[PDB]
Amino acid sequence: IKVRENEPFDVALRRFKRSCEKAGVLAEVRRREFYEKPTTERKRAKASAVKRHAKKLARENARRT
Amino acid sequence: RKQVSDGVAHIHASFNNTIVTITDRQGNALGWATAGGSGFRGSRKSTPFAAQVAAERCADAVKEYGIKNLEVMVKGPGPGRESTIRALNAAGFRITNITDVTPIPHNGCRPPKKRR
Amino acid sequence: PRRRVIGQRKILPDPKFGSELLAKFVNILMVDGKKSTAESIVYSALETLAQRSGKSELEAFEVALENVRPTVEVKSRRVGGSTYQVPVEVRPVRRNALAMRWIVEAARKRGDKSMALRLANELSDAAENKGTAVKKREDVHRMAEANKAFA
RNA sequence: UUGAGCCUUGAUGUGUAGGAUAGGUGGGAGGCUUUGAAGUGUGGACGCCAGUCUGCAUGGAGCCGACCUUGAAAUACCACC
RNA sequence: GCGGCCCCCUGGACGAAGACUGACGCUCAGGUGCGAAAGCGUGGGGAGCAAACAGGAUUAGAUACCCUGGUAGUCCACGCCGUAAACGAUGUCGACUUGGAGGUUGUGCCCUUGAGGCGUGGCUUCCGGAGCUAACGCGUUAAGUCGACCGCCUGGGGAGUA
RNA sequence: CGCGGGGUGGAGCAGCCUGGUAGCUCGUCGGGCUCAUAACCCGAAGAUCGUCGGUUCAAAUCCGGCCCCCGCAACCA
RNA sequence: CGCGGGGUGGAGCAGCCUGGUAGCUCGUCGGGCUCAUAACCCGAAGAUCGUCGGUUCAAAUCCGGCCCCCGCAACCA
RNA sequence: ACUAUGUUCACG
Ligand SMILES: [Mg+2]
Ligand SMILES: [Mg+2]
Ligand SMILES: [Mg+2]
Ligand SMILES: [Mg+2]
Ligand SMILES: [Mg+2]
Ligand SMILES: [Mg+2]
Ligand SMILES: [Mg+2]
Ligand SMILES: [Mg+2]
Ligand SMILES: [Mg+2]
Ligand SMILES: [Mg+2]
Ligand SMILES: [Mg+2]
Ligand SMILES: [Mg+2]
Ligand SMILES: [Mg+2]
Ligand SMILES: [Mg+2]
Ligand SMILES: [Mg+2]
Ligand SMILES: [Mg+2]
Ligand SMILES: [Mg+2]
Ligand SMILES: [Mg+2]
Ligand SMILES: [Mg+2]
Ligand SMILES: [Mg+2]
Ligand SMILES: [Mg+2]
Ligand SMILES: [Mg+2]
Ligand SMILES: [Mg+2]
Ligand SMILES: [Mg+2]
Ligand SMILES: [Mg+2]
Ligand SMILES: [Mg+2]
Ligand SMILES: [Mg+2]
Ligand SMILES: [Mg+2]
Ligand SMILES: [Mg+2]
Ligand SMILES: [Mg+2]
Ligand SMILES: [Mg+2]
Ligand SMILES: [Mg+2]
Ligand SMILES: [Mg+2]
Ligand SMILES: [Mg+2]
Ligand SMILES: [Mg+2]
Ligand SMILES: [Mg+2]
Ligand SMILES: [Mg+2]
Ligand SMILES: [Mg+2]
Ligand SMILES: [Mg+2]
Ligand SMILES: [Mg+2]
Ligand SMILES: [Mg+2]
Ligand SMILES: [Mg+2]
Ligand SMILES: [Mg+2]
Ligand SMILES: [Mg+2]
Ligand SMILES: [Mg+2]
Ligand SMILES: [Mg+2]
Ligand SMILES: [Mg+2]
Ligand SMILES: [Mg+2]
Ligand SMILES: [Mg+2]
Ligand SMILES: [Mg+2]
Ligand SMILES: [Mg+2]
Ligand SMILES: [Mg+2]
Ligand SMILES: [Mg+2]
Ligand SMILES: [Mg+2]
Ligand SMILES: [Mg+2]
Ligand SMILES: [Mg+2]
Ligand SMILES: [Mg+2]
Ligand SMILES: [Mg+2]
Ligand SMILES: [Mg+2]
Ligand SMILES: [Mg+2]
Ligand SMILES: [Mg+2]
Ligand SMILES: [Mg+2]
Ligand SMILES: [Mg+2]
Ligand SMILES: [Mg+2]
Ligand SMILES: [Mg+2]
Ligand SMILES: [Mg+2]
Ligand SMILES: [Mg+2]
Ligand SMILES: [Mg+2]
Ligand SMILES: [Mg+2]
Ligand SMILES: [Mg+2]
Ligand SMILES: [Mg+2]
Ligand SMILES: [Mg+2]
Ligand SMILES: [Mg+2]
Ligand SMILES: [Mg+2]
Ligand SMILES: [Mg+2]
Ligand SMILES: [Mg+2]
Ligand SMILES: [Mg+2]
Ligand SMILES: [Mg+2]
Ligand SMILES: [Mg+2]
Repeated sequence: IKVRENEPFDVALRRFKRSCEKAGVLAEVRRREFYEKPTTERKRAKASAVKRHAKKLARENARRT
Repeated sequence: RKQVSDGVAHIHASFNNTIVTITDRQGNALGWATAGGSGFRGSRKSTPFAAQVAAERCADAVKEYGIKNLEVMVKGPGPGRESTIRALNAAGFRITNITDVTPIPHNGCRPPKKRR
Repeated sequence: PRRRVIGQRKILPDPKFGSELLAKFVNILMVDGKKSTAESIVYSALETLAQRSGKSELEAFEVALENVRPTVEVKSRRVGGSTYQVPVEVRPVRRNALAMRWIVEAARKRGDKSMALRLANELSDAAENKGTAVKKREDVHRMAEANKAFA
């Protein structure tokens, strides 16, 4: 997070923040995530992942492209 | 009168506002400006430009103190901050460093109820 | 047109002042397809303008049209859900054409006597920016300048 | 401590005429200058940013009052506010 | 149902190769025990959140949704409650019947000869064969093929009510 | 019977105790929008003010009778 | 009873003690906006100082009254 | 952002 960028540079470049926290503090601990709903919305994000990964193996179809 | 060399610019960038407040080394507040105080009321108050103008309005009204360089301590998420820091250069300061003070509770208080 | 990118038709030069800028101005002024009546008025207006201003006709019409020209105009898009004021940089073809409308639209009102008199007086006021057409550009800027928060 | 009253002293005070970031009024025409000057290097006090004010010195002993613009004349000396 | 880190006492699980006991087992009507959340009693505690409640918007109305407040509750000690879409909507135990890709925790054999490999056990996620199924689907963790015992079902409303 | 207060378009209220030209929120009526109805937008009409009377230049508004309506009193023995 | 302050477009405010330039927020109509409504934003329509009097180069401004103006402590016929 | 309703039996 503590980003100096030497001296001649300035132009923000603080992906250190954006690829670390932000989403964790904000869109998660902003409003009430009802204990059960994570167990639901994770397991569907998790089921959607292997759905794509299993399909990616069988994605090599005829195509003709 | 005083004439401080360096300072710190705390930016409380919420969803609805962006409060810019310039302080000294020991956190002694020297002057401030907001998106709502700049004009920009309602929908306009939550934009990157209405943050920029607030930091420009905070850049002046701290000239009696005569700050050459300052650090940045952004807070909250908001539309501002990735825009407000641009304004502090364009106004006339040197950014020594950029940091966060974004309050991350290690699962502490129950957050408010989810809305629909 | 939804995906039909086709250009526009070519126009023609006006015999006595063979160019293009004022050829379009005749067309925007014209009512009921009467280009004979309209083109006589524009010559009558620009001759009376050149007498008073002490310039030619093209440069007299230019130092007038630029003073009523919009730099930015206001649209409003709903991207996400809500409706808010989005200013945009006007295109160079429409830029001077949108000005020519505001001169003529102002000259419909302001009932002096003749049309040739009214356009001459409107373009005369445009040269010293104190007419109705400059006020319509002035208001258009005030929207873009005030509603600059929205990109 | 930081207020208010109060004397010494020192500035301060740009409708417009306009060489003047001049409040009203006045003793009345030489002050001052070698009781080491005009112009300025530089920085301070002030600043409605028009242009005041001045530490010290390379410099070296001049600068200038009625005149012309004002409802008013010059902090050149000096009295009272 | 159970997530900061540390000690105190403590139940089980799995593996390794033995030694021992010698059918001591499997189910279980009545019965007992545990049993989320919300409740209930008594004594604390109370930041945040928040039923009820109040005000402001919304609306034709708004006892709602949105906004600002905000008490029981939510937390702890000791009892009571005994229910949930308490759900793999799939009773418990055992045997048997092609596979593949992972994860996770074991344990043995060679070179640890370099984040190796090669085997044999538990638990587990996904896709599929035969077979089954009304179909959807299930598919060695069966809803396949059989056995033991239990619970339950018999049109919808009335009613899981009197 | 006694003393306050009322009676105003179709509804509920102002304007009434200081006499000069009657509003508000609904509904009714006309036109829009909609496939149509509601909602919504846009115009419009609609009360001589309980009645019989007096005062006045003129009374919904002042004063008197009568006709209803509503409250309070109707007590000591 | 007083001594005091206070007095502006329709209205709330300052500005009024150191005379030369009456601002500022809601009521105001036209825009831009959008398939539209709300908002939001831009500019327009109104007081020469409640009002009358002295002086002085210039007076809401300095000074006296009023209508009056509210505050007060005092007023025990 | 909010945004209600569509009388009865029939025709297939
Ligand atoms: Mg769960
Ligand atoms: Mg909230
Ligand atoms: Mg843990
Ligand atoms: Mg703990
Ligand atoms: Mg143990
Ligand atoms: Mg064990
Ligand atoms: Mg044995
Ligand atoms: Mg034996
Ligand atoms: Mg034996
Ligand atoms: Mg039984
Ligand atoms: Mg039983
Ligand atoms: Mg129990
Ligand atoms: Mg509980
Ligand atoms: Mg309790
Ligand atoms: Mg009780
Ligand atoms: Mg008890
Ligand atoms: Mg207690
Ligand atoms: Mg309690
Ligand atoms: Mg308590
Ligand atoms: Mg509490
Ligand atoms: Mg307590
Ligand atoms: Mg709360
Ligand atoms: Mg709430
Ligand atoms: Mg309650
Ligand atoms: Mg309520
Ligand atoms: Mg509705
Ligand atoms: Mg209503
Ligand atoms: Mg309401
Ligand atoms: Mg309610
Ligand atoms: Mg409510
Ligand atoms: Mg209770
Ligand atoms: Mg505990
Ligand atoms: Mg407890
Ligand atoms: Mg029990
Ligand atoms: Mg049950
Ligand atoms: Mg469960
Ligand atoms: Mg589950
Ligand atoms: Mg399971
Ligand atoms: Mg069940
Ligand atoms: Mg079971
Ligand atoms: Mg069992
Ligand atoms: Mg059992
Ligand atoms: Mg089995
Ligand atoms: Mg196998
Ligand atoms: Mg396998
Ligand atoms: Mg494996
Ligand atoms: Mg496996
Ligand atoms: Mg291997
Ligand atoms: Mg195994
Ligand atoms: Mg599985
Ligand atoms: Mg199965
Ligand atoms: Mg499955
Ligand atoms: Mg399968
Ligand atoms: Mg197997
Ligand atoms: Mg197999
Ligand atoms: Mg398996
Ligand atoms: Mg096997
Ligand atoms: Mg097995
Ligand atoms: Mg099995
Ligand atoms: Mg297995
Ligand atoms: Mg079976
Ligand atoms: Mg079956
Ligand atoms: Mg049975
Ligand atoms: Mg039975
Ligand atoms: Mg039955
Ligand atoms: Mg039963
Ligand atoms: Mg029940
Ligand atoms: Mg029962
Ligand atoms: Mg009525
Ligand atoms: Mg009237
Ligand atoms: Mg109506
Ligand atoms: Mg009418
Ligand atoms: Mg009639
Ligand atoms: Mg009379
Ligand atoms: Mg009379
Ligand atoms: Mg009348
Ligand atoms: Mg009247
Ligand atoms: Mg008395
Ligand atoms: Mg209905």
